[PDB]
Amino acid sequence: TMYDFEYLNGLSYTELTNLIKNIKWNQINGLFNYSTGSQKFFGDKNRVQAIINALQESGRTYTANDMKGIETFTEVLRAGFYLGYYNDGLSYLNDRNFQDKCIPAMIAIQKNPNFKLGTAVQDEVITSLGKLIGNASANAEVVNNCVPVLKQFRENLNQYAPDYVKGTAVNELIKGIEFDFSGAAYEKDVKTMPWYGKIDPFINELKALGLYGNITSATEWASDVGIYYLSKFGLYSTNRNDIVQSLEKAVDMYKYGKIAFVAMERITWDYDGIGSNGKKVDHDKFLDDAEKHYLPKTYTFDNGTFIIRAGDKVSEEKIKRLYWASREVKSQFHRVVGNDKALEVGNADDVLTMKIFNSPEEYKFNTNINGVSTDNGGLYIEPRGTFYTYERTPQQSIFSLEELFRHEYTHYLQARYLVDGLWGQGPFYEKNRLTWFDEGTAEFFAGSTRTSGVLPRKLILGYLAKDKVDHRYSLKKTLNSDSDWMFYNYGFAVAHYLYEKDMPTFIKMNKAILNTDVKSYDEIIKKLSDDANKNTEYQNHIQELVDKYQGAGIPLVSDDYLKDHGYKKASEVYSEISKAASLTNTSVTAEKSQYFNTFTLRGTYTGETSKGEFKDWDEMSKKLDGTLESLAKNSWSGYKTLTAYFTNYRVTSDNKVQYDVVFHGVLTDNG
Ligand SMILES: [Zn+2]
Repeated sequence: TMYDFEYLNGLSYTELTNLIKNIKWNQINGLFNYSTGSQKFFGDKNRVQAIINALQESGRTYTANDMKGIETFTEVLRAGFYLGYYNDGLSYLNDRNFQDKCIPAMIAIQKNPNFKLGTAVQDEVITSLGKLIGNASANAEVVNNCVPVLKQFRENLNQYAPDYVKGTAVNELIKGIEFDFSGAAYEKDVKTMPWYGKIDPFINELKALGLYGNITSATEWASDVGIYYLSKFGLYSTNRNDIVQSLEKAVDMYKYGKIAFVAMERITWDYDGIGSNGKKVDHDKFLDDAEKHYLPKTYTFDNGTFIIRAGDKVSEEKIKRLYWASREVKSQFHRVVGNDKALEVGNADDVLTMKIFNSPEEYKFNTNINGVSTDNGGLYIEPRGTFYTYERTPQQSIFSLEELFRHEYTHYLQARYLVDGLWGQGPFYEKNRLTWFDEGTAEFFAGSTRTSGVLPRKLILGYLAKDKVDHRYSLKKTLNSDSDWMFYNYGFAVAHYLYEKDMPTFIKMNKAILNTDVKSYDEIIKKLSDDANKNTEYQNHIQELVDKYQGAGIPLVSDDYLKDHGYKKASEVYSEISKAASLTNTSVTAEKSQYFNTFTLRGTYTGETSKGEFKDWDEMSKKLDGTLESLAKNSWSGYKTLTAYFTNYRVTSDNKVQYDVVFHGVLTDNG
């Protein structure tokens, strides 16, 4: 049955308390709602005093099987103070002096032999006590009587901590006592409190729990709680340095684990950053030492402009592969975008740092060290010109380290060579514009190859294999985002669609973004979205992409890249390349890397009379890719390392096609 609130007002306290004793809390209508009916109930100081006295007698008697309705009693009194906080009508409940009337009721539960945690009743009894203290008030004597529970919980930690019920019980108990105390001395001097200096046994009880040391995956949080609340309750111990010393030991115990960071946060936030010795601890040096631990190895490429700081367990082979993959993705990008001059002088992206943790587990600490999101596969922060990720097994993620490195590398390129101004800030963000584009063209460009342009990724086509009816975004629906997870895959679908079926629009888009021509880009999104035929054209493309899944591949860096190629005179490679790609006025720079040397060769290609920018682009591609493939037929193994692109399209006074052409490959001739 359900009991109403207007009813209870018309009862004796004797019948009311025995009624509350039998019922569960949820049966009462609008118990936390403020009404004209709930006012009269809590308005009677005698009514609530009865409920407390009933709780005190109920606390003196309760057993392992019999609740004695303590759960219900607590929640009712809790509802009172809740309403007494938000409403001027029940202001006497808000007063701390009246809340002290609950203390003998709490003590009754504590002095009862059934105060230990064991049965489902005893577990939720401690739960309801802690939840009450938060809303009511406690004193030193109430606090110190919790010690038999925390000692018991610590003594059988390995069994209890993994249990939700037993765990939550102890947590809520401490969480609640801290809650009351922290509000009780809100801006008052913490030494003026009646508990200050007497809480030693409870404060020392948190030490033992927090400094348990021999912890496992299932019990870390419990010791974590211990340390966090040791700091927060350590503000009520006369010996200040005793507490800080204990926190410092917690750092040293689990050095570079979760609790270590918590303990350090506790010293800087609660104790001003002054250690037990009396001098300021170096928070920055700790974070720096923490990073060096997880990222011990360093790999440097392109004259120290491409640095990978990686975990001790990520293969050198992978490092090398990731370097070469960046070159594959880069060249495709500059081809499509038609620019390779970085947009701004002396930015942080002048040197790209890539930090790769050993595992998702080890990746989580990145948030503590570098203060960036970790609820992701990877993350590029443009103002730092740094992007973070982790090595992964196939079972941890469907995307490999190279694949995600490639998606992220695209963002580096986008921010550097395409979108003028900082990433996320600028005209192209004042309104929602490039959300589909940034993620879309990223997944797309991650499909870069050496000689085949950009190719679909099997796993992305994998995603597209799902119910056709709705779900499949409209062209207009992709162009305009707040939506669901599939946005990256249909955003890609738009990018590939344009790349394969309508390159002019795709080039015009990129040029607009490059020239920061907001009115142009918007006109393009307009024409695409207002066109029903263009959507039908797009809807068909998705089907072709789905159809390609069977014989699709995952474009990755070839093993040929890793082969020891052998010496070839540097002059020979340049001449042979210059001749092959028909380049005039050529320069070349060389650059030292960790495992090898490399050359970037620039030049001007000038062909025959133009067929129009977009036919020209299409031909140039076929031309240049062919030059890369034919060069690879030469007996020098190092020709398979070549990547090439073309930028800055124009035509001469005689309509002859003109591009700037760039070549990049391995160099085995020294100096
Ligand atoms: Zn992305």
